[PDB]
Amino acid sequence: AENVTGLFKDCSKVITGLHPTQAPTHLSVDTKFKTEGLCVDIPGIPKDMTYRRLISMMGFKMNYQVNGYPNMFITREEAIRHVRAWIGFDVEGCHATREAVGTNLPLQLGFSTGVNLVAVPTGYVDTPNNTDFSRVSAKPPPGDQFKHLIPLMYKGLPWNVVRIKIVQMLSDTLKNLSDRVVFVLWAHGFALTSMKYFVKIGPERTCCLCDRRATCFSTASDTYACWHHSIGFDYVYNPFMIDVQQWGFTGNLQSNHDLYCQVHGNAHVASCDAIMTRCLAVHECFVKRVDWTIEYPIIGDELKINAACRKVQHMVVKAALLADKFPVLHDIGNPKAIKCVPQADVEWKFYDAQPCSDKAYKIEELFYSYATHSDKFTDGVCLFWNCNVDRYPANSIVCRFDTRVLSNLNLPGCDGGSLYVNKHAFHTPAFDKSAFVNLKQLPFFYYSDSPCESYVPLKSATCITRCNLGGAVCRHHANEYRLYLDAYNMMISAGFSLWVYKQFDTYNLWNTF
Amino acid sequence: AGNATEVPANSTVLSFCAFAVDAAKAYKDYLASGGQPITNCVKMLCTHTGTGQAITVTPEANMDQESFGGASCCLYCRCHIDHPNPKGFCDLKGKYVQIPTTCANDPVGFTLKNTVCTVCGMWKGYGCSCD
RNA sequence: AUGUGAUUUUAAUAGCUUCUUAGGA
RNA sequence: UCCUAAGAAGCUAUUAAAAUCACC
Ligand SMILES: [Mg+2]
Ligand SMILES: [Mg+2]
Ligand SMILES: [Zn+2]
Ligand SMILES: [Zn+2]
Ligand SMILES: [Zn+2]
Ligand SMILES: [Zn+2]
Ligand SMILES: [Zn+2]
Repeated sequence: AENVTGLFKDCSKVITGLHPTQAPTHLSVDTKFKTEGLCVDIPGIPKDMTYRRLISMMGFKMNYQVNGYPNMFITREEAIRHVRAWIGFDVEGCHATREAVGTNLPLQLGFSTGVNLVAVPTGYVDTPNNTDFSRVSAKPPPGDQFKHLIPLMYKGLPWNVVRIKIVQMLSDTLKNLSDRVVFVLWAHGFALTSMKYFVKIGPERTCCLCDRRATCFSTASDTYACWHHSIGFDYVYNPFMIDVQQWGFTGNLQSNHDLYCQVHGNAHVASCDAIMTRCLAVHECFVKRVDWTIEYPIIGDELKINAACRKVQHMVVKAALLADKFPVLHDIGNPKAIKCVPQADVEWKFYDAQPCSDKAYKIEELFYSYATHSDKFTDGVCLFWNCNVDRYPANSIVCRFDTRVLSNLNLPGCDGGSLYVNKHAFHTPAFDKSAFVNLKQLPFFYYSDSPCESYVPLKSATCITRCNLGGAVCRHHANEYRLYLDAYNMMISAGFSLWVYKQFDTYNLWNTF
Repeated sequence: AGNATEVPANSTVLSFCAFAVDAAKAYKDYLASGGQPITNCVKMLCTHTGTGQAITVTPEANMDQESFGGASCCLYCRCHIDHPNPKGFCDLKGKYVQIPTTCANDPVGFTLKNTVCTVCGMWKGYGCSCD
C-alpha cells in the first residue's frame, strides 16, 4: 500500500511479472529486473510473446481540472437545475474466476428508464501488442442474495451491441427533456468502472448537421450528435454524474429508499436499483418544499398551460363566489398574496404554508392536515389551489395535479407522486381517490357579467350568458367560449383535475342574472 | 487479489485520459492546465554509453539521453486504450525508448509530440542530422 | 488461493522525536 | 555540554490478522 492504487491493477494469476519493456509501470516489472528503482536489461531472460493479463478498470478518480474539458461530476445545486436529465444508473457485476481473479467485469446495466441490458463479461486484456478488449471468464456473485445472475451469465450481448442500445434508450428518453444526461448513481465506484465501456468524455463539442450540444459520439464515423441525430452513434459523449451516497447517507439502498417510498422494490436487480437511486435523489432535493428561485427552460406549452390555468382559476373562483355568496374565502398554499379575483367582497385570509420573502400583505402561516384541521375552517370556502394535503374538507375549490398522467413535463418521482417541472419544480404526491371523499367533480361552464355586443352559431347549455339563452348567440361571446374551452381542454390534457364541494349548483349561477 | 500497477499520483491523469475521444490531445491539454506528468515510468540503468536511436531492442543511450522502457513512453499502453496506429499494434511496446534527458522528466509527453526519422533512426529535430 | 474498496483496532518491522539508565569525550 | 548501547513513550510509514460500513 506504499503509494499504490487499485486502478489498472493487474488481475492475472501468472506467478511471474513483466519484462522491463512491455511493462506499463515500474511496479509491474518482475523481481528479477528491479534493482534500485532502475530496471536492468538482463539479456538472459527473454520477453514474453504470448500472455494475456486482465487489467482491472476499478477505482477511476474523475477529479481532473482541465481548461476546455467539462467535469463529469456535478454539484447538487447544478443537478437540481437539470432535473429533466436525471437517468438513474446501477450496475450489477460478475467476478472473474478463471485465469484472472480480482476485478468485477460488468454483467447487468440498468437505468431509470426501466431497461435492463445484459452484457457478456468483457474486460481489458493487455496482450503484448495492444489492449485487447475481449471476453474473459467469469463467475456470478456468491450467495442467495445474487441468484438471478446465475442464468444471466449464459446470455447477453457483446459490448458493441450494448453500446448502441444505451444511446438508443437515452436518446429516446431525453430526446425532448434535456440536452445532457445526469447519471444519478448510488455508489460511483462501480458505476464509473462500468462507464469506461460506453462513455467518451472530451472537449465541449457541437452536433454535426445541427446546432445543439454534442452528446453522442460515433467511433465508426468520427462525428458527434445531439440526442435527436444519434442513430447509430455508440459512445455517450460528456455525461454528468452524481453520487447520492455522498449526500451523507448511512446504510443500504433499500434501507434508505424504503423510509420514503413504499411503491418501488425488488432491489439488487439493476432496473430496480437505478429507479430507487433516482427516487431517493428526487426526494432529497424536491419533496421538502418548492424552491421559487430556480427557474426552468421552456420545453413546450409552458406559456400556454400556465396562462390557461390562471384564466380558468380566475373564472371558477369568481363564479363560485358570485354564485354562492360565501362571506369569507380562505386561501392555502398561495406563496405570494396575489388575489385571483381582486374585485370581490370576501376577506382573503392568506392561510399560507410558510411566509415566503414578503409580509407586505400579512399572509398567515398555517399547515393543513386532515385529522388536525377537519373542523377548524367551517366558515366560507377554502381555495386549495395546487395544494398537496392528504384530504380536503367539505367546502373547497380544489385543483390537484393527477400524477398518473405521463408527459415530457411530468417526470416520475418519489412515493408514486411525480415531479411536474413547469417553470418551477413541484413534487406533487400521489393522486388518490381518498382525498376527494368530501368533494365532487366540477362541470364545464363559462360565466361572465360582461354586457353583450352585436362564424358558426353555437348552442350549448354549459355557457352561462344571457345571449346564448336567447335565440341568437353573439360573436362577442362565441370566441370567448371557444377560448375558454381551449384553455380547459389544454388544462385537462396537462393533467390537472378540478374538484368542488358537494352543494355546488350550476343553476345557482343563473339567478344572478 | 492482483498485483497493483499504478500510483495515486497518476490516477487523476490516467482516468481522465482513459475516457477521451482523442487520447493525445487530452493529455497535452492536461499538461498545459496545471498538470503534473505521469510518474512511475520504467527506467533503465543502462551503461549510458551507446549510439543514439529512438527505438532499439536493447537500450542504446547517448550521453544526453535517458533510456526508458518502451511501454511507459506510450500513453495508449499506459492508459490501456487502443493505439491509433493502423493494425492497432504498438511500435514502442517491446523495444526501449530513448528520451533526451533535458525533456526526460516527462517521457510520456515526448513520444506524443515528437517523431522518429525514418532514414537514420534518430528523434527528428533532436539529433537527426540530414542537412 | 477465489470479488472490490473505505475506516478502525491488534501484532510484528523500519524511520524520526522525547524521557530514563549505563559507557565514553 | 556532545557521541554510542539498552529500556519506555509519542508520531509516521511497510506487511500480517481481526472487526465494522458500503459496493458485488
Ligand atoms: Mg448499486
Ligand atoms: Mg445493485
Ligand atoms: Zn442534431
Ligand atoms: Zn421509490
Ligand atoms: Zn353575448
Ligand atoms: Zn503502445
Ligand atoms: Zn535523419
